[PDB]
Amino acid sequence: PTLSRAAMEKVIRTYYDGCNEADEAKMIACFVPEAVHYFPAGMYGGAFRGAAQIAHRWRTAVETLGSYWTIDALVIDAETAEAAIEWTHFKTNQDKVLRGAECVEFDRASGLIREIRAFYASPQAEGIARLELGDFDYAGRGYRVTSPRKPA
Amino acid sequence: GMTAPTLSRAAMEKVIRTYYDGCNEADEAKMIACFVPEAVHYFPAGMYGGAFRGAAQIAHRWRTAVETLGSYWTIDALVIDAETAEAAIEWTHFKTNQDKVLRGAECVEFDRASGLIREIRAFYASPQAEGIARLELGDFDYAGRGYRVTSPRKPA
Ligand SMILES: [Cl-]
Ligand SMILES: [Cl-]
Ligand SMILES: [Cl-]
Ligand SMILES: [Cl-]
Repeated sequence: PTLSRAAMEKVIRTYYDGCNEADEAKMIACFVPEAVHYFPAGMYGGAFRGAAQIAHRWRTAVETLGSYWTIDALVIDAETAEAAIEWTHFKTNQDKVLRGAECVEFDRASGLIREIRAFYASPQAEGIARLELGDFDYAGRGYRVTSPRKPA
Repeated sequence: GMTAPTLSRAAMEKVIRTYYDGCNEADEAKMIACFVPEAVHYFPAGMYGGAFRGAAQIAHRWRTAVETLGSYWTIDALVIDAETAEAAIEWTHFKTNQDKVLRGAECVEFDRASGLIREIRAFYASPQAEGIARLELGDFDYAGRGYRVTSPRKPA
């Protein structure tokens, strides 16, 4: 089914408002129940599995870190039911700032978020052979895992 | 007055794919043709000494990467927004000759007046660097571009 750019924008903005408000019910309503949030490998212990887990993690972040998130850019593709968000995570209580971007997939039937894959404005970690999302099934999802180029 | 051109989704996709082709082909001319001359590529602070200023510089530096690292890039997801004339790309940078893989995502802005890329802002699937107060893009004028600089929870 069709999902408009405006409908996706509304879900995304409601979600980030829910984050900033530490309002779990509000956040949960923006996702299909089994939604998964992925992050760079070596973060949060791995993926957040389920809308309730995602919401609890963000509530905890606000309470512990004083987290506040801004939507700095929002790219929405109504043809593919996907979006990308450039964001800032202000860890207020620590006087720290983390910026990044994330890809968002919607479930067309419900018009809700089914997956988020986040990336950071953080330099490549030294000595790590594979810098990719933690717990993400790259091979099963059809991503290349080995370079197409013949090694020198 | 003026009317901002609406670029088609196909047009934006064509430029992006030509760009990535040019990257893999180490073809500076092909890459340069995908950008306005003054285009800037941003990266996480600490990477590549800062931003790449100008199409010719982006092209030269990726040509160097192919030659020295065996770099090969793939487009893993492509999100195109004809309302804003912007795109986002989930990508993989295979540093072939080092047997290393770096994945990430980037925001791409188009110049509507030419149909070419004016800016790329790239982010990585790399963990947060320890003890760095601000993890943000190198050389990017957050303040001047209207981005928040300090937490909205702090009175302003
Ligand atoms: Cl493969
Ligand atoms: Cl179109
Ligand atoms: Cl500010
Ligand atoms: Cl701050």
